[PDB]
Amino acid sequence: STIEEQAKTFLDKFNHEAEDLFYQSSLASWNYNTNITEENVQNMNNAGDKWSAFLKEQSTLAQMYPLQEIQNLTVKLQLQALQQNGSSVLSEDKSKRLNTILNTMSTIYSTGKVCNPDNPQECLLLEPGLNEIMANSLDYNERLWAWESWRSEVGKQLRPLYEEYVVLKNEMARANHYEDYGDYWRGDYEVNGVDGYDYSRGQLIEDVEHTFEEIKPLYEHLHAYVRAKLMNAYPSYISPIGCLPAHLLGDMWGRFWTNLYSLTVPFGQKPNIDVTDAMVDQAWDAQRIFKEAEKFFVSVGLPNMTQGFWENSMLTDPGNVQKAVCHPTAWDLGKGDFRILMCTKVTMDDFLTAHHEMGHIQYDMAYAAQPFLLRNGANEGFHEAVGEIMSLSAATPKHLKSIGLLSPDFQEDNETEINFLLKQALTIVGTLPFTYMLEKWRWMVFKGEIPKDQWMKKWWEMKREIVGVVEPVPHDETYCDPASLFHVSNDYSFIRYYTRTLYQFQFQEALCQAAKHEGPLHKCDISNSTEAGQKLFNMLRLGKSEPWTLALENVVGAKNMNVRPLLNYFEPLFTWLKDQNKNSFVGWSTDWSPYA
Amino acid sequence: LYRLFRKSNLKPFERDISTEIYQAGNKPCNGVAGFNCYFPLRSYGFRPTYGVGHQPYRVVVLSFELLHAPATVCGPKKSTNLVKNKCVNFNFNGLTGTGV
Ligand SMILES: *[C@@H]1O[C@H](CO)[C@@H](O[C@@H]2O[C@H](CO)[C@@H](O)[C@H](O)[C@H]2NC(C)=O)[C@H](O)[C@H]1NC(C)=O
Ligand SMILES: *[C@@H]1O[C@H](CO)[C@@H](O)[C@H](O)[C@H]1NC(C)=O
Ligand SMILES: *[C@@H]1O[C@H](CO)[C@@H](O)[C@H](O)[C@H]1NC(C)=O
Ligand SMILES: *[C@@H]1O[C@H](CO)[C@@H](O)[C@H](O)[C@H]1NC(C)=O
Ligand SMILES: *[C@@H]1O[C@H](CO)[C@@H](O)[C@H](O)[C@H]1NC(C)=O
Ligand SMILES: *[C@@H]1O[C@H](CO)[C@@H](O)[C@H](O)[C@H]1NC(C)=O
Repeated sequence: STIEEQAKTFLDKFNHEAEDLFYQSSLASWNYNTNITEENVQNMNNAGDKWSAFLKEQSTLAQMYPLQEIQNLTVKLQLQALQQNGSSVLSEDKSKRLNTILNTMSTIYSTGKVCNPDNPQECLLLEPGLNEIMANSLDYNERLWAWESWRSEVGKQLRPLYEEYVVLKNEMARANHYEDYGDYWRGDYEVNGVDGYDYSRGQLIEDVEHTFEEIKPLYEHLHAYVRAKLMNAYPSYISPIGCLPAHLLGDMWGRFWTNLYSLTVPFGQKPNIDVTDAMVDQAWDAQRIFKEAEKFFVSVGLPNMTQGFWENSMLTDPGNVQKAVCHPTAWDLGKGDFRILMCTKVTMDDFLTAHHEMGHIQYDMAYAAQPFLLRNGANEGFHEAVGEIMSLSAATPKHLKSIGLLSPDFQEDNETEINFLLKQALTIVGTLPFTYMLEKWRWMVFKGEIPKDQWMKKWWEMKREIVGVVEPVPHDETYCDPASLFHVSNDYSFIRYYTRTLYQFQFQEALCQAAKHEGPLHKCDISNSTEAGQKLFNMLRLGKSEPWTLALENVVGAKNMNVRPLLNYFEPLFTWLKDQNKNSFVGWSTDWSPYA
Repeated sequence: LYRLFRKSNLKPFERDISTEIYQAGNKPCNGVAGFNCYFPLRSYGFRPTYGVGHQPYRVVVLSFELLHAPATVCGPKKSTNLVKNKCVNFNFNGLTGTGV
């Protein structure tokens, strides 16, 4: 005879009854991905839509309760995880027409069709093969030609859709008590009521800028040193004391800088430690790489994977006579049956990606007691973080010399550790400033400060602030400079990549606190250490019913955004960059252009 | 169809067969349990691909009522071989003894 009784009743129903439908959707998408047939596409034609409809109905029947005076706080956490009505929040016509416009204006970008004016027989596609013609093109001018052709072919029609979307999406969430539609994913894990373990939506933007004062001696030094090694292949187009053109990178805008590594090796006489020669011995397959992974997974302390994983997913080759998908995806099927959407072969990257999904599985099963709607990570960027740090721990030289991958007598080279640090850094810490600067500007624009006619011109001006990506020529309102990324077309949750990177190596540091690894960092396994397994056991079980930073504050020691772990991970790399930056400059003279 | 709604727990040797709507709010539900009202006995929703504790388990748990009544059911108490012409401590059908 109160709000509490019926609230707890219908949510106790909802947990299990909607976990059933989520499991149905997960198995449908699984059957499609594993078996690309004529009717498996229907597996999604009735799964996601029905899940969204059930979410909407449950939210509608749940919001009739005040959901504020109830003594329990987890009930509100799943209730505030239920209040994502989505789509129509202000008006049916405007919201639904914008969503239908998105339905085609996202696939127009995903089409990846390029019709070169020279010859239509050459095209540029959004497939990874483009990295061989943009990220790793042999000719110097071919990269610039590919960039200009790609832009002029895909971005001509992307301006009005993006402009109208950004203009008209604010009020939908503004009537949803969210400051702009960016508040949908900026403050997903924003909870009030209890001090200390709380978050603020406006705190993120203000904390973005001031936390990079100590990042600069690391990221800026890495940018400056590597730049000195770009001169050997780009004559009269480098200016190491200044900036570099946008087509001189492993990414078209500046996300990935690792594709310049082969050109920018510190010492090229010694290669990085590779495990491929190890598979020369007996050719570790997925069913064997997974088993040998348990040497640093059973000894941790946490149990094995699900017993149903080793009986349903394919092991050798999903192809056979059956089309299938084996892309890197973090899957949480639910109902105690969690599996990996990946087949592992002879490849260091395949070896890494093998552990990502199984660490994800371990994370998901570690909090089986969480509510179904709360059966996720701390936020968007914490579920995948600990899931992938186990993948990042596969290529550990102190652990590679244990299972025949490397003989445990070869001494670590002068720069091979530094070589691997620099190679890995350009992908993870060379991408963080992208979200640090451009995403922060994007949130400011979502706040509404930029006018109608400053979207493209101002991008070049503020790219001369932190990231340092410059272009030979600017463009007027006839190209698609700012919003031309795969993840910026549909306001994708970049916090899942932001709090991912800021809170990246703190998990490994917390793993190594009781592992007694003080000399070498950035490579350390938790094998034969029960304390390490049981101290982040709280990390893998916190989920969403617990505060997002309970185990984080209790174990890691950094409740809010932390800068020290990033510098400590690359501490040998940071010291090397700060030491071997002689006869050069560290800062960027942004007021410079080679074309002019 | 395992039951999920009841007013209270179950008493010793108490069986529930009525699918009564679990009223919790003073507002009458009545008829079809719809708005803020729901039916009992939620389904398993089981599928052949689950974990460990997600499958049906048959139970024939014993709760024998060993009161002051005489015991009808007893132990099988099997027999041994039969011995003739030499002394044994026979225990035929209750009556003990010793002889040939
Ligand atoms: C964890 O402890 C185990 C068990 O002592 C060790 O793994 C073995 O160590 C021996 C050396 O004594 C080597 O043959 C291999 O490294 C392991 N062999 C087998 C069959 O597992 C080792 O101390 C630790 N394991 C690691 C570091 O992987
Ligand atoms: C979602 O829809 C319900 C049902 O109309 C409504 O009560 C609620 O205010 C809406 N918004 C949120 C954030 O729940
Ligand atoms: C959850 O609700 C229970 C009552 O059902 C209460 O005892 C408990 O303290 C609540 N937990 C939180 C975190 O509010
Ligand atoms: C891990 O141990 C469990 C014990 O319950 C069992 O499923 C099996 O031995 C292991 N599972 C694996 C290796 O997937
Ligand atoms: C599943 O894949 C098999 C081959 O692996 C083949 O029978 C077909 O593609 C699928 N089976 C169906 C759709 O019944
Ligand atoms: C690494 O090479 C440097 C020269 O660049 C020199 O100090 C020495 O040969 C090596 N240093 C160490 C610490 O091994």
